[PDB]
Amino acid sequence: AESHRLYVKGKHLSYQRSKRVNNPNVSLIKIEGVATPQDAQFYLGKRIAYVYRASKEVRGSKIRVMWGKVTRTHGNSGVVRATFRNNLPAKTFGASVRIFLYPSNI
Amino acid sequence: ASLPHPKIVKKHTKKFKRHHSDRYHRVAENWRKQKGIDSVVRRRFRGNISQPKIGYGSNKKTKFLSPSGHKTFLVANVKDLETLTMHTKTYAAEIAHNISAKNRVVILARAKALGIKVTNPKGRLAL
Amino acid sequence: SAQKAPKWYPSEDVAALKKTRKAARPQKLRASLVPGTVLILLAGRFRGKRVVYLKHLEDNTLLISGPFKVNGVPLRRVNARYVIATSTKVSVEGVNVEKFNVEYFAKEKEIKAERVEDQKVVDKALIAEIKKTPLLKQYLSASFSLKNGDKPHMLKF
Amino acid sequence: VEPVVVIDGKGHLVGRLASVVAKQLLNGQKIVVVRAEELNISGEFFRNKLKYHDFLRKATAFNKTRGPFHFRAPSRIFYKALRGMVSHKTARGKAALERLKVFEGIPPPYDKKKRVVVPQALRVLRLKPGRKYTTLGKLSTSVGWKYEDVVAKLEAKRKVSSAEYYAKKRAFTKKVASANATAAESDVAKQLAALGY
RNA sequence: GAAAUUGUUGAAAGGGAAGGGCAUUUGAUCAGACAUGG
RNA sequence: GGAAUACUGCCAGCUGGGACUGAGGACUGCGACGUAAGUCAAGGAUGCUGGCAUAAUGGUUAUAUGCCGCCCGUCUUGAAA
RNA sequence: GCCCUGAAAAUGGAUGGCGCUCAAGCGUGUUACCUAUACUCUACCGUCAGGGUUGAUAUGAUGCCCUGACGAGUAGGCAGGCGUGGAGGUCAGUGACGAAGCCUAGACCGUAAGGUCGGGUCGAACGGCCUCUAGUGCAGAUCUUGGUGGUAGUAGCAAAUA
RNA sequence: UUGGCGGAAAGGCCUUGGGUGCUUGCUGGCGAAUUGCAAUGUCAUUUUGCGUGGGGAUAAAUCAUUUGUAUACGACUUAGA
Ligand SMILES: [Mg+2]
Ligand SMILES: [Mg+2]
Ligand SMILES: [Mg+2]
Ligand SMILES: [Mg+2]
Ligand SMILES: [Mg+2]
Ligand SMILES: [Mg+2]
Ligand SMILES: [Mg+2]
Ligand SMILES: [Mg+2]
Ligand SMILES: [Mg+2]
Ligand SMILES: [Mg+2]
Ligand SMILES: [Mg+2]
Ligand SMILES: [Mg+2]
Ligand SMILES: [Mg+2]
Ligand SMILES: [Mg+2]
Ligand SMILES: [Mg+2]
Ligand SMILES: [Mg+2]
Ligand SMILES: [Mg+2]
Ligand SMILES: [Mg+2]
Ligand SMILES: [Mg+2]
Ligand SMILES: [Mg+2]
Ligand SMILES: [Mg+2]
Ligand SMILES: [Mg+2]
Ligand SMILES: [Mg+2]
Ligand SMILES: [Mg+2]
Ligand SMILES: [Mg+2]
Ligand SMILES: [Mg+2]
Ligand SMILES: [Mg+2]
Ligand SMILES: [Mg+2]
Ligand SMILES: [Mg+2]
Ligand SMILES: [Mg+2]
Ligand SMILES: [Mg+2]
Ligand SMILES: [Mg+2]
Ligand SMILES: [Mg+2]
Ligand SMILES: [Mg+2]
Ligand SMILES: [Mg+2]
Ligand SMILES: [Mg+2]
Ligand SMILES: [Mg+2]
Ligand SMILES: [Mg+2]
Repeated sequence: AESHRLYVKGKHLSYQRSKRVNNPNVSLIKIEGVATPQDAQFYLGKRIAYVYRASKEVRGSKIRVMWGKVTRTHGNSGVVRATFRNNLPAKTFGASVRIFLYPSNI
Repeated sequence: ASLPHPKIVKKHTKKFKRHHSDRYHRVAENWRKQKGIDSVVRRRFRGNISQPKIGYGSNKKTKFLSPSGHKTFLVANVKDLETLTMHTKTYAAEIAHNISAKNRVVILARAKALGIKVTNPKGRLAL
Repeated sequence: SAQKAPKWYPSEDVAALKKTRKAARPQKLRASLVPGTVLILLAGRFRGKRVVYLKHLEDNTLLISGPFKVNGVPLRRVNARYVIATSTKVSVEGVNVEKFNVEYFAKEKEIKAERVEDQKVVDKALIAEIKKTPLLKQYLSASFSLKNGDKPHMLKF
Repeated sequence: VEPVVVIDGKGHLVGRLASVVAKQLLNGQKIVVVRAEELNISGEFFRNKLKYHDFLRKATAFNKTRGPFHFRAPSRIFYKALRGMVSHKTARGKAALERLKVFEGIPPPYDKKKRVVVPQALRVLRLKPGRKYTTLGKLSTSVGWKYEDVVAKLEAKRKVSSAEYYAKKRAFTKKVASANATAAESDVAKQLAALGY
């Protein structure tokens, strides 16, 4: 067990946006391994996490999480949309993100 | 200590600060509607201060309610206070700023007695 | 006065709620949750643990057993929605299981001797059935983790 | 999927390769491009020599110092095509561009690490046969680059080394095959076979 | 004993202005809650 | 000669996944299923379980990040000029 | 048809830029996908319209309640309100145990004009509600008076012998 | 630890000899719960200050003064135990 991971690796690409206006309220996620919308249907509803470090300890922890779920497909190539409880920081475009296998219907 | 009242929604919580009150000291922050002929604000170009309109008007059912649950009622003495007897789940008391330190112990007392809430105890409060 | 007293005041009589119409119908599980089915847990304390499904219970949960002597997981509650239902199955014919219900797990530390003894009872039968098939016993002790190049939306399990 | 992706930019088309790389960065994939001088550009050499000369003739009139900067090396030519496709004037832009390295020849840390190609930017794949094209390193000394021979020299030297490396490796994998054989046809073998392995 | 304007102390930001809008990270700050057998 | 299938359309045919919402607050209405007593998805959400205490969460503020935002006043067909 | 010639202007530059050559070019066709303050469904504010209802029955009848539709705006019209000096009336209103005033990236209320409160500072007066009244609200007028900046420790302080 | 090779930014690569832990190549004996049905979970590497125990090393630049190959002032160039 070098591997401990129960999630698929994601990147945070963008807020939903037109050429010149963005919607912070939706994030565009790129799920690793997913080429097409047909695939990306698998992950809809499944919970995402962005995990970051801080300085101030909270729950005895310097690590934090922003939670949300994959909600609908995006475009033709497996990009998918997502909302989080709060809204990702935009510094995080191109940051890693985590997509879990629950809620499951397998 | 208060009624039902639905989830108090606020719709638009920031102030509405007069245009260019951040530009010149002589321009107070207090709202004032732009009139000038070219004004980008009055004409509403994308990316400027939003202006007050009736659309932000709060829910008739949670309007005037402080986060607690009660409309606040200004109370300047005991008799003033005692209006609120029957209506204790509906209102709370705010003791008028100019009430003497010694009188505020009394109104705090009678309130206590009556189950009436006070929004600003800890008045001219010793210790 | 400091302010002219209100002319109204609403009624401080908290009203009753309308006769709601939401019956509570039973939850049919998905056709892949057959009791005795090996399950992958996906969350919580025993995430990644491979585990054998025993019984649907009345708070929608699933009775899980491990078995304890194979991978350390006890007779436990688990929600269907945090579980991958694998396509392997063990016979569950020799297993009692009818004593376990909600109230069994009820919050009424130390561990009851009942829990511990029940464990052994249920486990030894499952372990008995597991051993009839090679490498199943090991498979249960190994944890599940996705590897570089695993795409869940493709994998059979 | 990898921490760093190293691209042997040989036989690739400048702007297409540029394009994929600019996206790969903006999404946070570290990239190093190498052998930038064996980069291709569509259209015969003269045209691109001419095209470059246009680029050259552009300079701030009152102070050529602040003018557009005409970088002549292949790496830098290639880095131009890339920057053009990134919003480099923003923090997000800079951050992206900081995930990028471009080299002429393949310098020491990378010389012993695997490089990849980008098929949708491979000249041989994209360009129609017969259609004329341009070599970057040759475009560069044409318009001033000083190190075309120094790189070729260090490259021939790397190529000797890398091929004896490969000769030896190929000789080792031979061995493992002739080690394997014994078990290639074993009972476990057959069992794995039953599973696609 | 206001404002403009100024010294000091403390906090922060600053690759050719500053300032503003929607959104969130991070820090500071502030809350609304209360009554249940010992 | 007898079929299949495509294309198109219909079903008050059966079903899986995902998303947003839950306004109202006794009862009165139109139904549905029942041999019946009754039951219901029928004039707007309930049920079960869990989390939170110098805290979960929310407000303000500063800063950073993505996108966006020319100087108002004025006369003018036309003003950032 | 496409391509070439015909095709000459002044800072260095513009298919928006990069760059693109079986296109990322030109003609045509097939699908999928992105996205406005628009369209569809729902919550809330308001405006307008239609209706119910003080029948003996506690607290607004200019009210409560049910239903539908609608919402751009200069010049301009009307309406509902916020704030100021002074007046009649009334809370037997607040106050030297601290009025008013001032300060405060402290709190609450209102869509807003504004209101309210804590802490600080202060020192003799001052509110609310119904009404009355106007010398009643400022960013501008090369506006008035006063006060203050950047400019700037800068220009400069060099004729008449020392 | 024995040999070698690597100067494009080599700061890395192969190789010799044992030593030591692990070994899921195989066969056994134990452990795990109650963190209660998800929240909350492996700690990565930067700097920077302090602490110890060991090895180590024991200078200069500026002001001022001076030169005039220099100079509006700074700067430049000399010189001084
Ligand atoms: Mg989008
Ligand atoms: Mg105009
Ligand atoms: Mg085990
Ligand atoms: Mg090319
Ligand atoms: Mg831009
Ligand atoms: Mg004085
Ligand atoms: Mg409700
Ligand atoms: Mg709190
Ligand atoms: Mg700010
Ligand atoms: Mg702009
Ligand atoms: Mg700008
Ligand atoms: Mg004119
Ligand atoms: Mg104008
Ligand atoms: Mg000409
Ligand atoms: Mg020109
Ligand atoms: Mg044309
Ligand atoms: Mg075309
Ligand atoms: Mg076409
Ligand atoms: Mg809208
Ligand atoms: Mg209008
Ligand atoms: Mg008035
Ligand atoms: Mg008045
Ligand atoms: Mg007057
Ligand atoms: Mg009266
Ligand atoms: Mg006072
Ligand atoms: Mg006096
Ligand atoms: Mg009046
Ligand atoms: Mg006067
Ligand atoms: Mg006047
Ligand atoms: Mg003025
Ligand atoms: Mg002015
Ligand atoms: Mg004006
Ligand atoms: Mg002086
Ligand atoms: Mg001077
Ligand atoms: Mg003079
Ligand atoms: Mg390097
Ligand atoms: Mg979770
Ligand atoms: Mg000289």
